[PDB]
Amino acid sequence: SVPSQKTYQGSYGFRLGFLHSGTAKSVTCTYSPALNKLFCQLAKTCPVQLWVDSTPPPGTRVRAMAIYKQSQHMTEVVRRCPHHERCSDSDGLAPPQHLIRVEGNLRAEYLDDRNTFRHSVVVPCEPPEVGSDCTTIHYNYMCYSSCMGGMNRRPILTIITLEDSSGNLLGRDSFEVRVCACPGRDRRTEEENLRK
Ligand SMILES: CCCSc1cc(C(=O)O)c(O)c(I)c1-n1cccc1
Ligand SMILES: [Zn+2]
Repeated sequence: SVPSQKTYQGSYGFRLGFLHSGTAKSVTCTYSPALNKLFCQLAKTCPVQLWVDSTPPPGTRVRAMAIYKQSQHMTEVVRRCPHHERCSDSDGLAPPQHLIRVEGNLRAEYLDDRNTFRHSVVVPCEPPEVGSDCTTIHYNYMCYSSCMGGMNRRPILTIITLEDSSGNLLGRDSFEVRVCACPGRDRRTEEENLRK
């Protein structure tokens, strides 16, 4: 099967937000609204904002999962490549096979789905800190888009779901991801291609 990617704000008005990091050669993570695409370096912090119109109940959680964007690959589980799954870069919580990690949250849970074999990482929802209007999760992507035997140059989407305590769907958003050495240059190139 294939997870849904349909945007769904739901009862709480759930949606993502991204910082405006620019496209300088030194940028490590940058988001293109025109492409709905995040460009990031390997294993670097990717801040993703969560926004709601109203407060969800205690026990609500936020899950992240990657799928291949192209239909002919969408049934294949997105996983780390044969090199990176063996490079012993564990943080003590993420299984070495998982592409997406959450940084700096000891309550993150990593799921290997018993039926679909897909990987995901889920955290409890926490309200914004005093003085802030949104909550930020820091993700890391642990393989390059180009990794042979893994993503192998195939584009991926990240699907972010807001879920109740049973795992039922409350909201959904998504974005394409390219993990690459020079995200600023690649964002500029792809935005230019889109304009042309
Ligand atoms: C379940 C505990 C509360 S979760 C929550 C509350 C508020 C709020 O304003 O009260 C908010 O703005 C956000 I963004 C979140 N939130 C955190 C992750 C996803 C949504
Ligand atoms: Zn890899």
